[PDB]
Amino acid sequence: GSSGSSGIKQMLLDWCRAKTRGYEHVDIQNFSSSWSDGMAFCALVHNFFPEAFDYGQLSPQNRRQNFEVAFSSAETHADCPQLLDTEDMVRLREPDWKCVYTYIQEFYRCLVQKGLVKTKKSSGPSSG
Repeated sequence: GSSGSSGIKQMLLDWCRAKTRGYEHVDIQNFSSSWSDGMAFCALVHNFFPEAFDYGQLSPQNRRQNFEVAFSSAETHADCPQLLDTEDMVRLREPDWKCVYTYIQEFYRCLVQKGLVKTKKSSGPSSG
């Protein structure tokens, strides 16, 4: 049927939910429009560091606040690099998945070191 045995693009989507489980007015299904509202990003973060910023405090109407806050809240103690362009994200009817995906992969790098995500070591062949 389809090619590619494994796919990071999958574990990424399935993961986000695991951390965004329960969150109201939220549902991660794809990096197409699921992150066009703004709340999405925030939620995912709030989960890790809720005290860092208030979730229910933000609003869905705010296209920037949701984004910015979501970004800053991280840089706080996660000092994560801001790749996405909130400014461009706003005007853009939908957040280019090609980009959103990058962030998720990036942040997942800071968390691991932060001590939030406990990844495993799968001893296998050399892929590099």
